[PDB]
Amino acid sequence: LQDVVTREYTINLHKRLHGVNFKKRAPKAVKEIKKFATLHMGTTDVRLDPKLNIAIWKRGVQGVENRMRLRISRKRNDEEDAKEKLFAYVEPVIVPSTKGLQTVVVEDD
Amino acid sequence: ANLRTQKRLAASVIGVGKRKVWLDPNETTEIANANSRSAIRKLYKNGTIVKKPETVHSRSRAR
Amino acid sequence: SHRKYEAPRHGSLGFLPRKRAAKQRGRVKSFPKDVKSKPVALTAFLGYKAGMTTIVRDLDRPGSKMHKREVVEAATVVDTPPMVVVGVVGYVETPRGLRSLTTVWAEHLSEEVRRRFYKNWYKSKKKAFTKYSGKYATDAKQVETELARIKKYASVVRVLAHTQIKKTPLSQKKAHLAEIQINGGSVSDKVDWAKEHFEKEVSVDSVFEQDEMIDVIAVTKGHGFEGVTHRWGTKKLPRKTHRGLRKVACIGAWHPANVNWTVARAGQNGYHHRTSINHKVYRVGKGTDEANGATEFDRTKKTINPMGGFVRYGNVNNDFVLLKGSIPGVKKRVVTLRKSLYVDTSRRAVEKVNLKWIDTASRFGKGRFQTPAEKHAFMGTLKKDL
Amino acid sequence: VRYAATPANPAKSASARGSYLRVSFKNTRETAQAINGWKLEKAQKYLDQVLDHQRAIPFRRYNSSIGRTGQGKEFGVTKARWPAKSVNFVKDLLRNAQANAEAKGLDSSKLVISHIQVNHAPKQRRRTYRAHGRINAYQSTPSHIELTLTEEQIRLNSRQRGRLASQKRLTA
RNA sequence: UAACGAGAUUCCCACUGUCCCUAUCUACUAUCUAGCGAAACCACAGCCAAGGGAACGGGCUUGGCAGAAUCAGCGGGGAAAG
RNA sequence: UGCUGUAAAGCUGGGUCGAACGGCCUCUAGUGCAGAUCUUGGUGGUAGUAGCAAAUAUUCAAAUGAGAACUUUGAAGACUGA
RNA sequence: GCGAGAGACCGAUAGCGAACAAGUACAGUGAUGGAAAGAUGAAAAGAACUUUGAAAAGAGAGUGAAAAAGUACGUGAAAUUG
Ligand SMILES: [Mg+2]
Ligand SMILES: [Mg+2]
Ligand SMILES: [Mg+2]
Ligand SMILES: [Mg+2]
Ligand SMILES: [Mg+2]
Ligand SMILES: [Mg+2]
Ligand SMILES: [Mg+2]
Ligand SMILES: [Mg+2]
Ligand SMILES: [Mg+2]
Ligand SMILES: [Mg+2]
Ligand SMILES: [Mg+2]
Ligand SMILES: [Mg+2]
Ligand SMILES: [Mg+2]
Ligand SMILES: [Mg+2]
Ligand SMILES: [Mg+2]
Ligand SMILES: [Mg+2]
Ligand SMILES: [Mg+2]
Ligand SMILES: [Mg+2]
Ligand SMILES: [Mg+2]
Ligand SMILES: [Mg+2]
Ligand SMILES: [Mg+2]
Ligand SMILES: [Mg+2]
Ligand SMILES: [Mg+2]
Ligand SMILES: [Mg+2]
Ligand SMILES: [Mg+2]
Ligand SMILES: [Mg+2]
Ligand SMILES: [Mg+2]
Ligand SMILES: [Mg+2]
Ligand SMILES: [Mg+2]
Ligand SMILES: [Mg+2]
Ligand SMILES: [Mg+2]
Ligand SMILES: [Mg+2]
Ligand SMILES: [Mg+2]
Ligand SMILES: [Mg+2]
Ligand SMILES: [Mg+2]
Ligand SMILES: [Mg+2]
Ligand SMILES: [Mg+2]
Ligand SMILES: [Mg+2]
Ligand SMILES: [Mg+2]
Repeated sequence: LQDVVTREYTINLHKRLHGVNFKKRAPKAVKEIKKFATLHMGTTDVRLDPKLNIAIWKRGVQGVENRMRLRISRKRNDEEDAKEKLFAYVEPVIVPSTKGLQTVVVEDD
Repeated sequence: ANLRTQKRLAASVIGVGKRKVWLDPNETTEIANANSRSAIRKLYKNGTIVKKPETVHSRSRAR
Repeated sequence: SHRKYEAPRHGSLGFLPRKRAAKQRGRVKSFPKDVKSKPVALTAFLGYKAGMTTIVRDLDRPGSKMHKREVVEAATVVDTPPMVVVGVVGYVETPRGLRSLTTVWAEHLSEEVRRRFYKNWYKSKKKAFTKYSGKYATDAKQVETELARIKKYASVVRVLAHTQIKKTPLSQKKAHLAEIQINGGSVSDKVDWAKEHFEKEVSVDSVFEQDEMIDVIAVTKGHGFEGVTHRWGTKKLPRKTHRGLRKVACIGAWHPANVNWTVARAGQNGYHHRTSINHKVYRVGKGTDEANGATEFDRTKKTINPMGGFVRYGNVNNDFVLLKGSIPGVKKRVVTLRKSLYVDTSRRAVEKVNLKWIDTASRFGKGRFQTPAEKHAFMGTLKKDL
Repeated sequence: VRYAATPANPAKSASARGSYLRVSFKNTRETAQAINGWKLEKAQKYLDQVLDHQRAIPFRRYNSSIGRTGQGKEFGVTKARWPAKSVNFVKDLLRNAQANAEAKGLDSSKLVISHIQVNHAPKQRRRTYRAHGRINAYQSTPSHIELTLTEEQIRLNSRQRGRLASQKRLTA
């Protein structure tokens, strides 16, 4: 077990947004990504890089991409009182295509 | 912490709408002290306050 | 005043209350009446509704305009792996009804049936039936004493059997355990049969033959809260009716100054217990047969499964029962197959079914191929095939 | 000021008050009754879980036409809620009374909520506007809250005596 | 009586869920939660059947019966409210 | 807390309280309330209920602050569309 | 109107509408209409100080004959409520 870890994930935002109100698709992709980071990093404190918000909203309120390649970092919370010992930082990964990509551990170097 | 007056002053000093005024997010303390139009001019000249570029309406397809 | 015009009542008063079933496993309300002269045999079986298919069949019904002519018929596939016998119950005739006297269990119960007795299996010490398993210590005379009590006092003997749900594609790990009455022979014969079958598998081919008429016990599809228009099939009110039209306009006369139980009201629709009778067995398939879906006229080596699997079920890799028509329940439902309660000698009941062909095209769309080999032969090489 | 209930041993008790609190009286009565008689530390942990929706406040009297939940099964009810404004006001008073107990030298791990009650405070009036030019009341129902933390012959007849005496002589 | 008419009426073509006979889909409600929070109405109240009775009872008489606390709906009754 | 009277009522124990008040013989009257869709004031049940649903739509981060769905700034997504 | 003395008068829902910054606040285009609202304590002696809290406040303490008098102030009924 290492508490500080960075991994790259593909999130299938298409199935998570299925049937969703068209004026809530980009707002809900924010919530789905936060819930995605809690699933993998185990932390309810999830922070989204503003570059990720720009990528989500790039095509308007319902133009969310089917798949996004995300980099999620678990980092130590130094605040006091944090009420959450760790936190997850989510930021986008620019790739040519978001298909065929598996989960990869990123060794920060 | 409340730069509402400075943005209104900057629009009048620069001569653009408030939609075109950029207040440096990293200079909140310096802008908050800019209580006068004279101080707004200095920050505009220093680049602390920037006039944002006009949004392009190209006539190429119309042409 | 009377109705201006007559009309039949909407819906049946014999299926009230239209409430949810108390359990999802349909329960056999009545078993076939016991005849001593018959051999000792089971009267029911548990299976899982896989999906529906289509067959082609030559009709044998003299005097019909379809006689000796091919008919296309809907059929239901019930995935039925063998059930395991784990117990036996004795019932006593009393002036207040049948009363269970004793339940004798097998020494070893598999984990899938011991999960039946738990709400939180993963948090448990899994202590169920451990002391009972100790009751078999080196002489097992307690078990023999209870079995002798059943032989001495019971008039109705039922076996306890559970499904092997691990052989199905379902993610549920709890087996379904049910009492299946034993008919035929004396009570002693039934008890001996039950004891000798402890921890043994019993297949469908030992309970149901082809061309049999069987009954289906299941809980139907749930629809939740429903209005009167679809719950009871009442007439929609005119388009210009204030406050809405999917209603019953008059829910009662002034007197009785109460709403009657016979008036259609909004409420929960579906998820009801139903007993559906006279379903003909077109096929008792075998899980080991690699040509499950093949017939004597369609020699394509072919399982019963459609292309891409049964939608929202999976593949039927077990023994199965192919029933004519539709049965109550949804896909993955546990289904109770019961033997008929009477002797039907009509031509529909005694006709011998010989299948011509079974549809195995995809149910996930307008499938137009029966086999991947047929698909490749029709289309030739694709880019992904190189 | 006079509390509704005086502690049996005032040296082992601490009290807190909140008056004219603009919190729902009906919600506050239910949350106060939910921790009446509890250990102070147990009630504080419990109120945190209510704010997090891991556990609920059972609504027992003021519960007409409110929702049902599975988090009420813990208390044998179906109607329970999570009144956050009431929980925060009550947590503030438990915190205050615990500070009062610490200044007295009492032990927090031994403290018990021996008394808690909610009274009506005077209403705060507003106005709501109705169809056909009408005015109606839009009042608040505020609360008074108070709580206390407490540290943890036979005379016989002549013939009754006569029967009793003669029975002794039988037993030697 | 040509023309005109958000005037009244009959027939015909076109058209269609008006209908046979209904089904499905979307948004907002309703629903559940946090916060906020009215009003109408209120003798006391609130299960039925028959009787008699101001001649159509929730209460009386005689029977049927009758088991905490409740949620969403509903429009038979309260000879419901205004 | 009790006692007395058929009764209207009178007297009394305990608690609370803080400046006046009673018995008897008479006089006098703006002299006794359950009702008047009574008057004025106050308070309930309803009820944590109806509801807070028109005007396309918000989101990420930082700052401030005890506390930020709602403040400020930045980034974006939108709209009014002369 | 001015100046006095009185009463088997009323005692803050009474007595003038008004015991009080009352013909005031407030309404109405206007003529006009027109309230509610007295009482800590002998004396502010109107609670210094410590502590918890962002604060309001609370808990100790203090003043007082009394805080069962803390300006949301004499007494403090009923409805209604914990
Ligand atoms: Mg949908
Ligand atoms: Mg529906
Ligand atoms: Mg209409
Ligand atoms: Mg109808
Ligand atoms: Mg299909
Ligand atoms: Mg209640
Ligand atoms: Mg409701
Ligand atoms: Mg409800
Ligand atoms: Mg004419
Ligand atoms: Mg015309
Ligand atoms: Mg005209
Ligand atoms: Mg409703
Ligand atoms: Mg009569
Ligand atoms: Mg009746
Ligand atoms: Mg009545
Ligand atoms: Mg009776
Ligand atoms: Mg009605
Ligand atoms: Mg209705
Ligand atoms: Mg006294
Ligand atoms: Mg006295
Ligand atoms: Mg005095
Ligand atoms: Mg006198
Ligand atoms: Mg009078
Ligand atoms: Mg009165
Ligand atoms: Mg009144
Ligand atoms: Mg009220
Ligand atoms: Mg509501
Ligand atoms: Mg509305
Ligand atoms: Mg902004
Ligand atoms: Mg536009
Ligand atoms: Mg005078
Ligand atoms: Mg007056
Ligand atoms: Mg007056
Ligand atoms: Mg007073
Ligand atoms: Mg402090
Ligand atoms: Mg006193
Ligand atoms: Mg006093
Ligand atoms: Mg007082
Ligand atoms: Mg009282």
